[PDB]
Amino acid sequence: HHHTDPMVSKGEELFTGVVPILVELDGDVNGHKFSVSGEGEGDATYGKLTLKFICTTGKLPVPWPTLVTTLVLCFSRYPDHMKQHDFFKSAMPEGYVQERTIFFKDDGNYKTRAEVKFEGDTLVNRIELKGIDFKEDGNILGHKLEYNYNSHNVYIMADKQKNGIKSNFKIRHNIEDGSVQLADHYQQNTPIGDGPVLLPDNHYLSTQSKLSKDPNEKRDHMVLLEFVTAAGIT
Repeated sequence: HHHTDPMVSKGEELFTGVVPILVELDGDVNGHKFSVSGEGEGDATYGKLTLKFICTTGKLPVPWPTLVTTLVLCFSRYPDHMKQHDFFKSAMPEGYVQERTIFFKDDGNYKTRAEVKFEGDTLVNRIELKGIDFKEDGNILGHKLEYNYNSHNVYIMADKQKNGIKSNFKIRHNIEDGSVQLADHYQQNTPIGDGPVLLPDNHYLSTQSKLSKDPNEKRDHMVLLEFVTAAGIT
C-alpha cells in the first residue's frame, strides 16, 4: 500500500486484494492422458490460497498429492522488509514461466512447463506435464500415497544470467505403510516480458498445505488450502 520503491509498488498493487485463480493442466503419464481444472482465490496479504481441482477426464491416474507443487508462488506473503526480493510479483502482469523436473526416487519423473500470467483480472496457471518411466506397481501408479501433505521450506536463489530464479528441493510424500516417497524437485523461473524484474537475494519460502474433500462432489477432485511465507532475511 505504501513503498518507497515504485517498482515494488507496481507489483504489490496487482495483489492487494483477493485475486481469482484458474489452473489448467494437460498431462500424460506413461501414456495415461488426463486434464485437471482448478478454480479458487489467492490473498497474498496473508500468503493464502484456496483452490478446488477437478479431473475433467475421469479418474486421475496419479495421486493428487504428487501434483500439489505443480498445480502459484506469486501469492506468497513477503514481509515488508523483503518486498524488494519478490521476483514472482515483479514479473506480472506479463508473467513468468515455471519449469520443473521432478524425480520420484526409484520411480519415474515429471517434466512440467507452466505459464503464470494475468488474463484480465484472473491469474491463470497453464501447465503441461509429461511423466515417463513410472513403475506400474510403484507408489505413484499404484496409488499408495496418503492423502496429506507435509510442511516444507524451500530455498530460492537468483539466476542472474537468465534474469530469473532457481530452486532445488525435496518433497517427502507419506506412503500408506508409514514409509516415505521422496520427490526431488529442480525448478527454474524466467520472465515472459522483457521489462526489468526484481532479482532476489537468497531467501526461503515456508509452506504449509492442507488437503481435503468436498463431501457433495462426485468427480475426482482435491480441495487445497495453502499458506506460503517468505523468510530468512533479518
